[PDB]
Amino acid sequence: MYKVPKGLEHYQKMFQKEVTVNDLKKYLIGSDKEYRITRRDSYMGDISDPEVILEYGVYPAFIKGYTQLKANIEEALLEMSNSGQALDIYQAVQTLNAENMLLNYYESLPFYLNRQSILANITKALKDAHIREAMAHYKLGEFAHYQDTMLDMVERTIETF
Amino acid sequence: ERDLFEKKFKEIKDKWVTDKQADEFIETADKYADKAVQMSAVASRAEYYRMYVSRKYQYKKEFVEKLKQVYKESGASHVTSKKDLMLAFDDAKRKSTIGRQENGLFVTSFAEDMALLFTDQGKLKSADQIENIKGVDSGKYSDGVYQYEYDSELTKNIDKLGYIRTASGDTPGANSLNIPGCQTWSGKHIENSESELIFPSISVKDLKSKAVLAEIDAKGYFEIIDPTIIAPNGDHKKVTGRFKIKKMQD
Repeated sequence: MYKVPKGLEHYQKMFQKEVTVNDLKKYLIGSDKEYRITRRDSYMGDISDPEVILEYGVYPAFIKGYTQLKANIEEALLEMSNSGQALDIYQAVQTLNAENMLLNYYESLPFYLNRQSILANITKALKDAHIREAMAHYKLGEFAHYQDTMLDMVERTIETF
Repeated sequence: ERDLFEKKFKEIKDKWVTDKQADEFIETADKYADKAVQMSAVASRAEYYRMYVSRKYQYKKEFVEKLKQVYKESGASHVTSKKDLMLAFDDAKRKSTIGRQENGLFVTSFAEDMALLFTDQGKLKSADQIENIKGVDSGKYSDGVYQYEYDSELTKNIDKLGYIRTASGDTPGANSLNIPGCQTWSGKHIENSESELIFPSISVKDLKSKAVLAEIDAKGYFEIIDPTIIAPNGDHKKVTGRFKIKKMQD
């Protein structure tokens, strides 16, 4: 079962309030340097790492009472899921992945994202040629260093859902 | 000059780095400068600082070659958490690789982890102590301190292909606390520093995370022999030697 980990105590603070849908977007994406939430050995350092946001950000605040965060991340994921944008969709898919990776390790979580809608949106998005081409060729930042493509990565993760 | 270095660190400082880490980083900066000079990885402390600011880490071939000796003597190590180990097999974006696909895995020499992680009497240190030594968060090895190991021959035949890399500023998995000199930044206690190289990633395709840990709990290790590695150009290739995935014990 999940117990709040030591470390990264400043993250624990950032979510102890009512965070809007729109700010949870900035956070989960991390385009913006000031909403880029990662850990030392995250996979990529130049965009947000959802796992770190849930493990050290959203879940401790949630235990500590701030339950609004759930329905908000749900709306945040909804919008970014239906955005027609590669990184937006990529990182949404990465958030639901985070939950699964955390479930993996901790075996139980404080709450679970109800995702039928997000997952429907992801599914509609991925049957768009423009969107798939966007993803097939998205090479901004650290993505430039992988022959393996964003589309390849997202498709591999969906199979785990 | 150093002033320029202090200005870059604030510019690129990652959200996860605490005021305490940031203070120690700037504070002890010139000891890491001078360690760099003493290893003869750099001519001057100024050169170290320029290199941090510029993000392009170039080294003299003579130095890199002398470093790889200790690596070649007893092989290579990468200390990791159970949690992160699992992530390598189960995180689908990683394509079943220990490391960042074609970008490699950070490592040190095996002799260094052995000497540094162990008591002279031969006992493994506290999780609490090792966490400190590695400059990681308290509790990240609570449920074990695991290790990736490339043995001496695997390393030897890797070097033969020309697949050992140095870390530089645009290297995937590098951050504000990454540092010129083929050396890790291990906080205020500089003598807990160790060498850093980049070895190629091991393919663990089709491998099951749960299997590996069960197999490690049953014996103390799990091994790949003639591992498929991933070269920079990204081709999959088998290389003669041994790669163990240990949980460390006395």
